[PDB]
Amino acid sequence: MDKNELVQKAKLAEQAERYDDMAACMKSVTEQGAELSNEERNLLSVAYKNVVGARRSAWRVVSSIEQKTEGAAAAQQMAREYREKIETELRDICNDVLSLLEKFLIPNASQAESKVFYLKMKGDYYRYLAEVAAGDDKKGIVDQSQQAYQEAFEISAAAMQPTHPIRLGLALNFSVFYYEILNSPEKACSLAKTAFDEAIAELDTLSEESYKDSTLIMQLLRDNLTLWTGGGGQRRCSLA
Amino acid sequence: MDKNELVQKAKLAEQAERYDDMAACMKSVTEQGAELSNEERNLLSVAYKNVVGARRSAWRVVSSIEQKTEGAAAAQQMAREYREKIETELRDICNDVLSLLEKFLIPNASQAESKVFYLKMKGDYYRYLAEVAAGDDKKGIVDQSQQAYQEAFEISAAAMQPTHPIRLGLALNFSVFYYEILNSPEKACSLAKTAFDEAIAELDTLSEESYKDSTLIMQLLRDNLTLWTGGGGQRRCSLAS
Repeated sequence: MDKNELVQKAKLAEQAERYDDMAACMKSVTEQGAELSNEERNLLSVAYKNVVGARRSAWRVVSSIEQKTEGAAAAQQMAREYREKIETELRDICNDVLSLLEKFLIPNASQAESKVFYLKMKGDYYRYLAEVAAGDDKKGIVDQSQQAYQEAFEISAAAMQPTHPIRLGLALNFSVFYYEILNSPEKACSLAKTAFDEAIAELDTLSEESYKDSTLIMQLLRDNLTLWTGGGGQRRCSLA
Repeated sequence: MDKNELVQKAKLAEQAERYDDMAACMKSVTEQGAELSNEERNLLSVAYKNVVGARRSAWRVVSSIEQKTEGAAAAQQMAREYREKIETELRDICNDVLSLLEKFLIPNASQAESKVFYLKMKGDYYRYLAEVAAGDDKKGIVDQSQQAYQEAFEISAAAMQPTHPIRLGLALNFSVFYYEILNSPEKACSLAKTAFDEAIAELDTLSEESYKDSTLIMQLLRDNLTLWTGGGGQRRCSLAS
């Protein structure tokens, strides 16, 4: 009922790996209308990442079974209808988060850091709707994702150092969006490479608080770059 | 809706890792009242293992937090009430399985193999109720677990070879019951060691079909035995240590 009780209940849930409970608690906290702390916004984000993630995983498994069925009309319709059921759940979860973002989180965000966090998150949840959208719907959904990420990118680039984990994490997810939603390998690689290179150039700007997150996201950016540029498998390096 | 459809739905759910769906489908199959195939009984078992397992995990985490807060009345009540909520879910899942076992699976089992499987499973689900039972009902719950395992043990010892994976898996779980529920490490070790040694003495009774299952369960029995009798040695063994 009280904000701190709901937060303590959310952290309990998180320990128990009961992400529905964790999400329901943090949704209630968000709905009380006060600006979330860093800790609370992280709890919300982790909870819904897990809730939506379970459906995304399931969706890819069942979608793949649907396709790798030629010849069984009955088997294929069953896979199809289960995919559609999972898709409905996925859409409902995304719409819950996107509505929290629109009504509470984005309007109340008093700092550039938190505005970027939430705009990134809006980009993410429209990207998840984009992963399962067809047809005319899809282009509208894709455009919402891109505009959210783009606004995040611009605020971030003006307010935040290149090693800031939120700026780096935005670059990672926006690059993935270019690669797999807009089907642009070269734009995805330019975005990820630029973010990696700018951060490498200023590792003294790291603090103790965020260096682990920043360097971890940097590694993920470079991994994607390797995957997308067909790199790797060269002869091992000794010092050249 | 048809049995084969429900089974195909269960396998889909399994692939999606949607164990509630998988369990719902296999519960419906069980309720049609015909004897389950080996495949169907495995699907049922895997589904409910996952459904109950999520609560078991959660229950141990939250129960531990409840104890490791001897100070904080507010924190205590919240952990306690959350433990209780998880416990209620756990009990309802156990009661669902135990009812299917009592009403359909045990009575219809026409082979010793399947009778042992289900009596073991009844042993297991009463054991999971025993893990969370406090006070006056606990002794009754513990005794139901033990009688189920014991009847399984006797049928198994009469009808199945010592290398049969179901006989081995029963010995594994019944030894755990002795160790953890009856706090009887000596009996738990004796049961596990006997089952291991009896299988070693009749390795010709392995079939090509399930030797991989048998030898893996043998390894698990000996791992428990090592854990319970105070860990691995220092000092690597060469031949004739």
